[PDB]
Amino acid sequence: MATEKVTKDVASDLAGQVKFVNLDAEEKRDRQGTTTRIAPKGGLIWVLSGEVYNLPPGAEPVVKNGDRIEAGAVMAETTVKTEHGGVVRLPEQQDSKGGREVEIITASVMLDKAKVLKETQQGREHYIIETATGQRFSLKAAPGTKVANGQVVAELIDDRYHTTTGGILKYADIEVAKKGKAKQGYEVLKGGTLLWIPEETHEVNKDISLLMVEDNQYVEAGTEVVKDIFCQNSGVVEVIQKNDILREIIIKPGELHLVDDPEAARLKHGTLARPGEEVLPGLVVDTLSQVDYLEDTPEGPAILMRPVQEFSVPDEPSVPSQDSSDGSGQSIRLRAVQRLPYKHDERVKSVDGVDLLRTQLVLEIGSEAPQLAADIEIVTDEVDPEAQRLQLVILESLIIRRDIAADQTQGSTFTSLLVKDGDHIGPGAVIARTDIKAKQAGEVQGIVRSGESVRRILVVTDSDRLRVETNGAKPTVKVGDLVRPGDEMAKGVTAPETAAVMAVADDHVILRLARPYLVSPGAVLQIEEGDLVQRGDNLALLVFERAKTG
Repeated sequence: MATEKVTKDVASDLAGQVKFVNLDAEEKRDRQGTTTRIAPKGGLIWVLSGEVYNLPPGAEPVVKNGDRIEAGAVMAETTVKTEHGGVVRLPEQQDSKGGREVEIITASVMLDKAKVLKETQQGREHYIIETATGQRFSLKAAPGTKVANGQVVAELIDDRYHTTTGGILKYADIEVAKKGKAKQGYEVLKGGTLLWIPEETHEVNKDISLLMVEDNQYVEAGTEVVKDIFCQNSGVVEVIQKNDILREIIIKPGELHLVDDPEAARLKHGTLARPGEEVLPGLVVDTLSQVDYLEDTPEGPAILMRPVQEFSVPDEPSVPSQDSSDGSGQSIRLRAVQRLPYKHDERVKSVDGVDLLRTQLVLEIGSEAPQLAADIEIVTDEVDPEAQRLQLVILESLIIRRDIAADQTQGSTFTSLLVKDGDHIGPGAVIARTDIKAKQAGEVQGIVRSGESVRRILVVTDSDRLRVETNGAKPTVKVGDLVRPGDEMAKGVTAPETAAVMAVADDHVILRLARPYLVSPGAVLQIEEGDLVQRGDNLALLVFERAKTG
């Protein structure tokens, strides 16, 4: 063949309601084409003029068909509800692209009896939480920051577990959770004592010729073991070299007791000699010490008594008093945990001091919280006294768009807030109601008669109605008729414009303005009988066969 399939669509030139008059509407189903609204014979689509209002998706109409409404009346209202009801907080006038924000604290915990201060000292300002016990915690989250579940909030400022240099760490009755060190070490589960044997380890790579000390030579703090390396502590210098170059030098504090045949001693190089024990005949141990067999030291073979210091570790750390307002499936807590960053027999190579027990407050949420949550932490003022307190809150932020001025397709809007800044709200409660104002006064027509699908409302105004005066005649037109220009509706009176007469009396006839649209056969209807359309809305699309050059 030699033709081409074309489509021209028929858009309405006015807002109104769609009426089929003598228009067969067919629903055609094909094997793959499926459903298609067609006008098999073609016809007329009438648009009864009216001001059509698109409603927001939550709108519930407050007007029924036939009501007469003044201009600016509320045609429908929408409601904003709260999922997971809690205590409402109303934020500032943050014109975030116009919308107002409302937050709902669904759960909260606050450290009562603990005061937050801002220690301008220590370089730059830091938040410090002081408890009634006197403990000071450095706050590790600046105000207004979101905090995930399990995150460390504050860290105890604690010099009881700070060492002088590196060394060797062993446990005694302490049971830790074998967690990956991804969380800064191992959590303490059962308490006990932790034993620390100092040794100052220096990583070096210069050749052995750059040594100013002999192996296992006891040295004082001020001396320089290497020309560029000064030691920080007094002790025995252990020199590790494997390739004619120094690998590391270790300074081992202790008490040197001279011996012949150190291996012959009774307590072995398995160390850990309790006070009062005889490592060697005539040698008794004063304080808890570790045996260190040394041969080829200056002054001959010896055994070094490494002094081990102990740190007592409680099963649970001291927990600050906290008041929890938990609700709605969410349980919030600040759990106090003790973390050991070092393993139970690890050699901690260091020159300067080391901290080996970190006490931390850890966020604990998610008893039944879906997808966990995030705690926004704030520094608020306590109700009774004049101090500052720390609080962590899970909130639900809802946004109310401000309002809209009237446009062609929608009326003006007026939002109204039903809740105050300190109210205890329940689940599903209404916090805001939005009114959709009318543009012009008129009579409401054609609400979607189904429920929750009320998307458009038509209102006929004095720009869609016309009263035509029949003076002496009786009108020759009936209430159902569609008049065209020039048509005799009554004796000596003709229709001024296309419309449908809505009321017929003896003195007057009232007609609703309408526009017809011709539809060629086989056109695809884009609209259903009774649908409310705006200007430019597609009513149908006509399918043409056109000459195609080629």
